[PDB]
Amino acid sequence: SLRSDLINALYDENQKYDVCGIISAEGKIYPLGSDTKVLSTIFELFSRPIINKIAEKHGYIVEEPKQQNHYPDFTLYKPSEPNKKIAIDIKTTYTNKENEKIKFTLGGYTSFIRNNTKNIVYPFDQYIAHWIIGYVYTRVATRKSSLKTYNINELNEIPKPYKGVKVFLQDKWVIAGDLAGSGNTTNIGSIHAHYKDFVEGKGIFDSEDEFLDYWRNYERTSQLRNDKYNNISEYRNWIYRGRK
Amino acid sequence: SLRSDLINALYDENQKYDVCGIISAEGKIYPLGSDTKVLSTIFELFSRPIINKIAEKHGYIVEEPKQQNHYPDFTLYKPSEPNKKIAIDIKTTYTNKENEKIKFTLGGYTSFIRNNTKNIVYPFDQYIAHWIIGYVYTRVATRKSSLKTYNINELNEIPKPYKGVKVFLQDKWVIAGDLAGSGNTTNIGSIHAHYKDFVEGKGIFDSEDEFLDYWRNYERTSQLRNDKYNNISEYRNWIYRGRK
Repeated sequence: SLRSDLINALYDENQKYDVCGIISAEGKIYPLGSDTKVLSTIFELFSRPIINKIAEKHGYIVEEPKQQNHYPDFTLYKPSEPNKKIAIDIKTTYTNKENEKIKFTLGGYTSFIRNNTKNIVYPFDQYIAHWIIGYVYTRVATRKSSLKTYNINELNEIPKPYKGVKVFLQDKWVIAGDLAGSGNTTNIGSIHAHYKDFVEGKGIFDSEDEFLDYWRNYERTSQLRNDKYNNISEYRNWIYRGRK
Repeated sequence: SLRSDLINALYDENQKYDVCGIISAEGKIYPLGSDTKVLSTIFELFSRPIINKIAEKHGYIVEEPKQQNHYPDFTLYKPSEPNKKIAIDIKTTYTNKENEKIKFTLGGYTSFIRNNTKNIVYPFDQYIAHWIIGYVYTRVATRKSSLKTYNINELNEIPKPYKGVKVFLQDKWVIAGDLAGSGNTTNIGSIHAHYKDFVEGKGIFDSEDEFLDYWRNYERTSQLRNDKYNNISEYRNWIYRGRK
């Protein structure tokens, strides 16, 4: 399937996203420097080509936004069947210590989840799947500035800002959580756990349906949140009480 | 001076470096693609050290947001006068044709500019200057996600995302426009001019104060309409009408 293939695509064998730095035309190697901003972009970069090969393999068409801040990262569809579209959003995170609990941001809960055509590539209803390709890496210190160039012969002498990279493929609704993320609170926070659970799929929600519901009724205001539910628990109650 | 050494160090270093890829510990080199997404992170990488070397040169302390969604990129200050700070943000854009109008985005008008202490590294009232380092690269064909791997002996074969890079250093207010940004839309867009006009500081605001007033009183419109002002003329008019 399109899924399995793509999964094998990022796993085991040969993938090793062991980047060192930026290479110049003269051949000078610039190190990455300490910063998430850089690292996630590189991951997105490694992704593109993988995604475009498993898709084409299965006759799909990959489509990337053009407009700013529009969901999702990659769109995949067969012209003949506009309603069976697929969505893929690349997510990146990092842990301080290797093996700690990771946590992501899954995008907003007040745009295309609430309004079919809001800030998304194609109407929400045309998508059947919403996958998440997550990248996890252990930060290696922060150091500082550079200006130090290296050569091909100093490859192994180059300082990497990260360690043990992991990736996974999962359904958006499966690893999503009940709390809005920090910074925005306009955006869905993921489950908070060990990488393994992502891959295992151990979630909070019962189905993609429960996911959407919780998220559509989530009161955007603190106290108002006290009104309905503040989490999967008070969400269940509210349910039992009459959706009021 | 600071401003001078700075732009001079930008001219010499941000001309020569013609980067073509990302190199790994295996010696593999993945192309870059002309995406503003990857080129801009690259431009910031390059900028870091030169900004530091020059500040240190003049006795300034350099600070970066510990938070990611914060302004500005770099905070410069002289301990001798801790209340006069300088803000430097790095901006990047591309051009499809040499000598053609370009444009940039300059951050949002809704946080610090409006409330002095939101999303900003230090209270807005402490900065005596907000500079903008602008980078313009000359865009080239977007073939395929040719993430084909190349080796060190094939650098000259590696397709570059771009051929050309100009840079300039200017005052924020001086290159600011009266409309919002592309997709972000909640962002201040710059004037829509020619590179030279950037360098020359040929904008539309009469002064820095006219610039804050315009941006502070700007109304959020899902669609223009506005019974206030949508541009410079309208705004100028509005002032003469009592700022109703």
